[PDB]
Amino acid sequence: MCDRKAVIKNADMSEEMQQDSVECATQALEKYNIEKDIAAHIKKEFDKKYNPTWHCIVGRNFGSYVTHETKHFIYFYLGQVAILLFKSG
Amino acid sequence: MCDRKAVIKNADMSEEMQQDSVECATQALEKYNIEKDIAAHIKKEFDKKYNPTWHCIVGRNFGSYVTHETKHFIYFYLGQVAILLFKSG
Amino acid sequence: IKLGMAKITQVDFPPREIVTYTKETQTPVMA
Amino acid sequence: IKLGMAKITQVDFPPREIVTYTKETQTPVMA
Amino acid sequence: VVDEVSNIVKEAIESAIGGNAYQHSKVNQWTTNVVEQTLSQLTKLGKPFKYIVTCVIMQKNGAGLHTASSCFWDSSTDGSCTVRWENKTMYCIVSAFGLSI
Amino acid sequence: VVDEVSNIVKEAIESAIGGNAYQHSKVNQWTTNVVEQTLSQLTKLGKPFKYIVTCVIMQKNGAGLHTASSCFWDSSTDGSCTVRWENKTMYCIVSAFGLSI
Amino acid sequence: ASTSDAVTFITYVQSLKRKIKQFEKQVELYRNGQRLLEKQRFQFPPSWLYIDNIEGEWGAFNDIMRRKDSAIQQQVANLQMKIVQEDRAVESRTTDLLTDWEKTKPVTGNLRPEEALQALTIYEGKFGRLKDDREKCAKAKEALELTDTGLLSGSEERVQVALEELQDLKGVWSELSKVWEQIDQMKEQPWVS
Repeated sequence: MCDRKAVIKNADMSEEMQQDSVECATQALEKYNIEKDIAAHIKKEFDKKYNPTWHCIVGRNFGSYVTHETKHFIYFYLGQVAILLFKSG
Repeated sequence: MCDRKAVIKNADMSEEMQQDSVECATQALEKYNIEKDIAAHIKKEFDKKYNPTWHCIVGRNFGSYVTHETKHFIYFYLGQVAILLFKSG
Repeated sequence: IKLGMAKITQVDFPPREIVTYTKETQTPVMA
Repeated sequence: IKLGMAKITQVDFPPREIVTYTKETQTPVMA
Repeated sequence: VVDEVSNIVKEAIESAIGGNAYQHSKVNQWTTNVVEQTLSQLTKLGKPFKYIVTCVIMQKNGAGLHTASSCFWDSSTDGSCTVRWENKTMYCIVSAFGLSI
Repeated sequence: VVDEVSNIVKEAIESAIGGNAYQHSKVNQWTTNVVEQTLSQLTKLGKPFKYIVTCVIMQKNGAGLHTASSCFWDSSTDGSCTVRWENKTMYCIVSAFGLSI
Repeated sequence: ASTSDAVTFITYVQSLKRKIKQFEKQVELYRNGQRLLEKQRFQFPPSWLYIDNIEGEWGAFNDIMRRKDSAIQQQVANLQMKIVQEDRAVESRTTDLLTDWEKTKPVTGNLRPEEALQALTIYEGKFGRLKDDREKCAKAKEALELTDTGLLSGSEERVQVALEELQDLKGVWSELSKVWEQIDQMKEQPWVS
């Protein structure tokens, strides 16, 4: 599996949203090594924690300018893959 | 120059929105030598055109799960980057 | 004061509905 | 019936707090 | 009886709209039921005043709203009572303008 | 007159806000100004009724506000009028009451 | 918005999910077939997606169906509750209206056949509408988790009695129209002729 060490160097969100994203990433990485499923779980946690609508994008070599509401872009990096949970809603 | 076209893999959106997104993403990628700067330029063009603000996905690894509202949602590959740009609200 | 035949006129603004017509697909990483 | 100026009820709803910023972001790259 | 009017308005709002799952065909029905209950509370009170109650039922969506009622009478024989109620994703605000004949 | 009152309310809304949007620090101010304009229009009418005007400025952000006013007033001599004004983003839902005394 | 509309939409969502189980099985099998084609390099032509492209289109359809089913399940509770309440109220009102029409249909003298037929049709329509509303409330409660007495209860018996009285009133309207045709002919024939 993957020991999801949430290296949130720049988590442009509140502590509760960052903790929710970290817990979702940890559970998803424990369950499976699927990047899309991990991003989906982070998106579900963000939708639970910061209301509709929320989404999370995870990639290895990806570029996406996080454009959402403030305290709604949960960015915890499981190593280097930053699961940017920018809640666009 | 990479062709950020779209294949008929999943297409339920507005054609004008899809064309604007593809052109903005490819033009920003060509203009900015940094992937982060290209994503920033794409976000700036999208927020200037279809109001501010929303974040899209253009990168090597892409995948998530959300209630994608129609007319601004698709899931394809725009050349060397997966085309998954869905606007929820 | 015996009130006459009077009623209430309700004209509410339309709310916002959620259309979860998600276009789920296979989005693979580069390989 | 005498009518005159008075003070009316001042009830209002404060707006929401939100900031929209298209800040450049990219995940860290490891070989 | 401003306090009694506010209590009856809050009770009617809880009985009609409250905070339950509203519907498109049920939000207007709940507002109408709240207005009818406010009229019943005004009529059964027996106070000699032609009260005007503006039942306000809205859904919480982050938009501003300010329902302020201005009358033209004397403060000795007329008055208004304010009751505030909130829901999980809706609202039910009642303001009655009791005006003497 | 009901038609004259509605036309005066619409004209006052056009002269005060019309189709422009509102602000967080000015929505209640616009509502108060519209209510005062409606009261002035009712006072200049000369109809022997204690004018009661309520003006609510609502934003167009999905907040579905049910605007109504139930009053214990006679149908053939008095009345309460409620309507929602159309704008770009300021759906003004103002209810006015007129009771002869 | 209507209770019957919500019940019909919930039933449509259930049938759509029943078909979409096999549809998503076919879509997943087609995604696997396109993946095997890609294993042989046989991707679909670029105008479309691959066979995985067809799988992605099927997945988009499945996600849309899931969202529609979520909306239907959300509206089903309100639909079933409104259906059952309207059914009980309509059953009582239809029983009362059918009894009243069968007792005191439009039995006036001149052109009375049309009035009696209208009264009988109104009573029968009230009884049938009450029975149908009770049936729709029972169906909406079954398919949406609502509480409605959609069985042959006292409201159903009153609706049946109202329907029988309305059928009697309609037959009276028909016989009265048949008599009134000849009566009007005898009245409107020329006095000299």
